[PDB]
Amino acid sequence: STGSATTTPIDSLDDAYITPVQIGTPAQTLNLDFDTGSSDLWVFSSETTASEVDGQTIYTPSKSTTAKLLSGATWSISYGDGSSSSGDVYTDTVSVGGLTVTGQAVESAKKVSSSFTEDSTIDGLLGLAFSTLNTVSPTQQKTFFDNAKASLDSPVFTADLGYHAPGTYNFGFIDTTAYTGSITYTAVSTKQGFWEWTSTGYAVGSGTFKSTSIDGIADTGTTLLYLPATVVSAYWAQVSGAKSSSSVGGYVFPCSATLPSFTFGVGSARIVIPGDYIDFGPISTGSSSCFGGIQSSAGIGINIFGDVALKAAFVVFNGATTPTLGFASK
Ligand SMILES: C[C@@H](C(=O)O)N(C)C(=O)OCc1ccccc1
Ligand code: NA
Repeated sequence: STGSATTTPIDSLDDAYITPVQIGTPAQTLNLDFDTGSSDLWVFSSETTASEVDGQTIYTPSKSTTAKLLSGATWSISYGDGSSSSGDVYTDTVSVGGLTVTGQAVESAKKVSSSFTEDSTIDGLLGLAFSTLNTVSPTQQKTFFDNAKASLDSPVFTADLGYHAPGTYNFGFIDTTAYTGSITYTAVSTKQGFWEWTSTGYAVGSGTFKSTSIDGIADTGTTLLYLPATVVSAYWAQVSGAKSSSSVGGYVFPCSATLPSFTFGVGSARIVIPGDYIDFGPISTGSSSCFGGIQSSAGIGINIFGDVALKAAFVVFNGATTPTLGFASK
């Protein structure tokens, strides 16, 4: 089997991407944030505290003929940005882009933090990291990908995120029309439960490539590119008037600037992030200070190849017995 679903930016900045997901019988379609940096599939629901719901579509298990309470199971998750959610668990039928899993754990939120409530466009998360990170207790649950894997034509999924445009998540096949040149594959460590890999270095604009190992995660659920302070300083030093602000919490720069590209290494290959991808617009409405898309990973404890980096590539998440990542230009 295979599946193929379109993923759409939630706003004009590509702050996140949403993908429609069918849950239950008859189908209830929710727009979920596919997150390769976490391992829970959780939704706004009929159980979510009413004051914490503001415009999201909810899953109502009592209206699904295939929903079953997973008796005694609870979940609670905290993300890198400080946001959180928790609740109880149902099993139900879940379909993505025509690929169906029966018996998927659907984590129903009883509580969500303010950042979720305030984002009316995201109805929940679908985690695509390794199932070792799933938070369900006392019986840990599998991700949608892990439950689908054995049925897929090939044990893979691909992320093809758009810049200010829709893109695609495919399951079970690699669309050879969706990228240019060849795919370069690189080793993955599952020791922390992430799609963790080592980039071979970077370049700023038309500058020389610096060969250096950068260990980080491929995380579709993180907006920006978080790299070591040395690398980030070298990037922003090429933009006149750019500076790290604490008041803002990151590098800002003149909205009048033209940003340089940023290149990262995948083995001997190179992925180029155009400068425009690094512009996250005014810090506040009407400001002439703009927020940068490359930021320091200092204090976060890991480097994160978030959407800024991933959207410049066709990315293959290879869940074979020894997982790997692949990257192609597009
Ligand atoms: C041969 C290798 C390399 O860069 O040395 N290469 C081109 C390559 O794609 O390696 C992919 C891979 C990594 C880990 C386990 C299996 C496969
Ligand atoms: Na922000």
